[PDB]
Amino acid sequence: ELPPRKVCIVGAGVSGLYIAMILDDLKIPNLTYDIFESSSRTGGRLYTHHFTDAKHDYYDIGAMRYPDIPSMKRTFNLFKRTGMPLIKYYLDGENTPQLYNNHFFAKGVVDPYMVSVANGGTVPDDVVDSVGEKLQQAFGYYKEKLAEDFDKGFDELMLVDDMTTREYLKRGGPKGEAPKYDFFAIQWMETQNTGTNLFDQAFSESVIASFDFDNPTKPEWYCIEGGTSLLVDAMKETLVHKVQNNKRVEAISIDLDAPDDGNMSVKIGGKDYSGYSTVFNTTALGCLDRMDLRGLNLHPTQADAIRCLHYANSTKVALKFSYPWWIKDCGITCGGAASTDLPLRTCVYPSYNLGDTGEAVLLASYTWSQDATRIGSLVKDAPPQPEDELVELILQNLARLHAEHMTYEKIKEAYTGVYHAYCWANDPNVGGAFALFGPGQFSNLYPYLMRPAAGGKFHIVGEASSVHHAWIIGSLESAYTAVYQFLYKYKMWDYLRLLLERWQY
Amino acid sequence: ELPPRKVCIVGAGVSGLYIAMILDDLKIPNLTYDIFESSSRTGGRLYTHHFTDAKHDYYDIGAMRYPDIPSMKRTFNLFKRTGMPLIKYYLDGENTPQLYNNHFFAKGVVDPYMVSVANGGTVPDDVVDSVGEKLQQAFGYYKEKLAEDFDKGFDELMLVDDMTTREYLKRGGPKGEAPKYDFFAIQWMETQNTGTNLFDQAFSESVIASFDFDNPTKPEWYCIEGGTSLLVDAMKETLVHKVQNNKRVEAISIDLDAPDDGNMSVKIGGKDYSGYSTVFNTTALGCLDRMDLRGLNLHPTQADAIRCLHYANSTKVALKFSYPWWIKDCGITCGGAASTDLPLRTCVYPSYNLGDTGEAVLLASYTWSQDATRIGSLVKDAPPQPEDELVELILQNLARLHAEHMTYEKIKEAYTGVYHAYCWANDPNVGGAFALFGPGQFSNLYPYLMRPAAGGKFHIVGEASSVHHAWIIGSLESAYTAVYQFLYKYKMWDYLRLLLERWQY
Ligand SMILES: Cc1cc2nc3c(=O)[nH]c(=O)nc-3n(C[C@H](O)[C@H](O)[C@H](O)COP(=O)(O)OP(=O)(O)OC[C@H]3O[C@@H](n4cnc5c(N)ncnc54)[C@H](O)[C@@H]3O)c2cc1C
Ligand SMILES: Cc1cc2nc3c(=O)[nH]c(=O)nc-3n(C[C@H](O)[C@H](O)[C@H](O)COP(=O)(O)OP(=O)(O)OC[C@H]3O[C@@H](n4cnc5c(N)ncnc54)[C@H](O)[C@@H]3O)c2cc1C
Ligand SMILES: N[C@@H](Cc1ccc(O)cc1)C(=O)O
Ligand SMILES: N[C@@H](Cc1ccc(O)cc1)C(=O)O
Repeated sequence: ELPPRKVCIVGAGVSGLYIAMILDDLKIPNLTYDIFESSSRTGGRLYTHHFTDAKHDYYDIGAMRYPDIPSMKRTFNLFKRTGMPLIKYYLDGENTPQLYNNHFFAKGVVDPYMVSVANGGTVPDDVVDSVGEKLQQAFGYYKEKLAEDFDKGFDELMLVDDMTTREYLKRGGPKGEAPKYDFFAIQWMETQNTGTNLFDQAFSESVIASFDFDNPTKPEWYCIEGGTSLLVDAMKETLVHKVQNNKRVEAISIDLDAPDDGNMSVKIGGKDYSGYSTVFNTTALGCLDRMDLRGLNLHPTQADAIRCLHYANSTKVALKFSYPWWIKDCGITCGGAASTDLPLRTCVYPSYNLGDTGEAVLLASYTWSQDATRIGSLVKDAPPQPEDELVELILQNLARLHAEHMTYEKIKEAYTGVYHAYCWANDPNVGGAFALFGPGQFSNLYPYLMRPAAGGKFHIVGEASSVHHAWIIGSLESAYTAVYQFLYKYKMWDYLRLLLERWQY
Repeated sequence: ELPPRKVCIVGAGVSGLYIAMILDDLKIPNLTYDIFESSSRTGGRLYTHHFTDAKHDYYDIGAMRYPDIPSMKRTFNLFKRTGMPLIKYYLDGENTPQLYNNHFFAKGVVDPYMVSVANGGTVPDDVVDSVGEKLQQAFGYYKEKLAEDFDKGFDELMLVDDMTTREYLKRGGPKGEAPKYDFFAIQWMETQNTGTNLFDQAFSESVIASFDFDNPTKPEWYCIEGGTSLLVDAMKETLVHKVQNNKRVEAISIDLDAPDDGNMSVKIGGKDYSGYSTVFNTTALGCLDRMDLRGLNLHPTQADAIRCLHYANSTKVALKFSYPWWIKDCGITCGGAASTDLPLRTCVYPSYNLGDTGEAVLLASYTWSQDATRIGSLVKDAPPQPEDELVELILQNLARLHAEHMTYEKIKEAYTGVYHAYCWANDPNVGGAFALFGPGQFSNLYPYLMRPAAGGKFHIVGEASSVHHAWIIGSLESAYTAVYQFLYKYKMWDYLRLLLERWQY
């Protein structure tokens, strides 16, 4: 018979909720847990904002779209287990405008944006129209290996992880045997592929990004009708021990001089919570770094990983309109996204309100990196109440982006005066949007992040603690692996076998 | 004989005020200007926060310290022109603690922080105690050329501008003939030299940084007693045309069909302001990118520079204490700064309150880059009203850093309950702290940033538009050069000769 044991789950985002879900399913005798969440809200970076309780009157601030690819099977299994209402998500849609250098994209035209050397810009003529082809040449080998087997493909990709994307493109790969691109070529590739400055982060992250968004299998995409927070609701409801909100862990410790299994503790608001046999930390790493972890005696390079692994910013801005003018006036009738070099960068047309003719939400701006920091600087806790600079910027950018069909006056007139925006680097409980590692970090720092700690009783868990950054799948894989390690540590072979039987696939 | 002319100055930080100062001094017949400032406040990144009107009861949120080196002579000339009360600033002081991996630095100790491979960390033994020497070897040749002649030195440095600092250290310079360092060596150098992740930005910025902070001349440093905002006050006072605050420019244009000198205009709150013969934009580039600039017909690569040139974040946190416990109890009696891998990263002991025995301000945290974003996530426009996570974090970090003489209890007891913090990336009027360029940007994008525009009538001015990022000197040089180009364009030879006579040196 198993002795009584308690574990501690720090954070109630999807990782922490998944750990609890797995433990609840295994039903290990005399095992209990505490889940502590710093926010008044549960769900973390699963976060649907509802303007009203009307059917489609929402947008997803965090996770919103899911590609049905093999590496994400665990995510779709969670969806199935919790009865999520899935509907099609249109990554690409009809008639979505693309605007660069104040020109609209045109199929079959040489340099439609007029940015090549031939037209007075500095993008090389042989690059301006062929970003797709040239990035497929840069990323494709690795994408194919990842599709064959993600783990093996990842291990192969790590052999060039010392390079940034820019460095890879500049030098022609590891041996100089690939094409070499000049600064302006690489700049245009970045502009057409990702957020501002992100080619100066890891080549491996750009490859994995391309694998997820431009997967060789050309997958179907899905979203959750009613918002991703429906998943948080579902996971919360099954909990044998409910989330304790407004509980911010500020320290984690192990008492190595104590003989007991339950010799770990955490500190919350100056008070000790003790008796834990294992602690699963599931917070973003910036939050973890703020804790006093001296009581864990972490390897110094593991500590370095917590402080230094790079996070990217992300900002979303959603506006309500009295009618879906992008559908009715612009012929944008089935989702997709408009891309531009204007400040809003990306305008996402919702896939969940396609048949509505009344009030409708538009995800008017979705940005990463420096673009997100810049939009984020206009996003305030208490929005300007009386002129709102962000609203005016978004309306002006939307007018330019949809100029083939709309005017600023008509868009402003359709705008209801209700909007919401969110900058993830401004969230105290995350401090960024997600991990997006710098050069060398996956191959050098990440293995120390994942190093056993406190004699195998402390786990650093979450999307950053995975090879699938910025996806639910990374959070879930990280959680599963940590539960495996926990069961193994305490030699619970019956329940480890059960874990593999029920939860591996 | 000179026709009436009007110019527009966008922004009233130190660049904008300096343009006006020069124009006011040259007294060109029939020339006037408008200065439009978006904020209700004048001064921009010159910004002293006064807790009360008591003598030393302030800290500088922006610029605060000035090295007396030749390349910054124009800054000290501005100080002299305006009667600034300068006092000594102690960059290095006595008894300032350094805390890494929970160990305190001590001179002569081998691997005091226990991070060497020999002691179970991953920092190579031949690097751990010799970061200074190794970075001087990497930067030194260029620092010396910059000392001989900054312009010539810069031009030589541009020949390796394609590399990040990490890339330079990794590959052994451009030919592999310098020492090559592994990931963990470079990581430790970054940790000991700058903010988290900044070695993944331009090598040239790391060099120029080292040149300014560790100049070969071993300079005296100064600060302005009473706060840097005294300079803003003095510059405002002399203005022939006063700053117009709460005037945010949202568009800039030239009418090329009009034959007049004054064929430029700007838009503010939807209203046109016309008749300008030249427009000087002095805002941070993020603010400029948000404007509608179509009316200027900017070269596409100049537009790219505005969007893409990289900015770094910076955050400051200042606490008031009932007595200067760092002076009285820790023997830190003459300024300097404490450095640590704890979240606060750098604690700066003020140089302006050394003889005070009552209330005193401490610049408890000064951070850059990801460190600043993480502290910044706790800095709110409306500070939490009665528990503040940021305050508690700073108090706990201060206790650890000063554990040789203080306890948390004593520091908390000394804390008055009054503090202020500021994260520059969260300021709508800047959107970052300052330019800190990525690899290749100085050598490729920057020349297009500085390209003549609107037929020589539009100027992009400010610290980013200079080779001295993050210093007043960059702003002043940028302003001076733009005024030169303005006088040249309109062939005002008498006044151009006067500019050279009075303002070159
Ligand atoms: C803008 C954005 C868009 C995204 N898009 C998608 C998408 O389309 N599809 C997809 O699959 N994924 C997407 N992702 C990723 C997905 O949202 C995340 O990977 C996942 O939600 C992360 O879950 P987590 O449990 O690892 O971390 P979190 O969600 O961060 O959960 C950690 C929890 O810990 C809490 N916490 C923090 N500090 C403390 C403390 N001291 N004590 C106690 N608790 C604390 C936090 O409040 C939080 O609730 C997106 C993410 C973002 C930010
Ligand atoms: C944290 C920090 C520490 C620093 N430390 C030092 C130091 O120790 N020593 C040193 O010499 N230098 C230092 N610097 C640098 C120095 O502060 C700056 O380089 C200088 O103040 C920038 O002046 P500027 O005129 O170029 O830009 P800004 O100060 O940004 O002025 C531009 C003005 O334009 C306004 N504006 C923005 N948008 C609009 C619009 N649409 N319409 C109208 N107006 C607009 C802004 O509000 C602002 O007032 C520091 C800077 C920071 C942020
Ligand atoms: N997965 C998130 C964002 C993201 C994806 C991949 C990344 O590498 C980084 C961020 C989305 O759906 O937009
Ligand atoms: N000059 C600012 C900060 C700074 C200095 C140099 C840089 O390259 C960047 C930022 C200071 O005194 O702290």
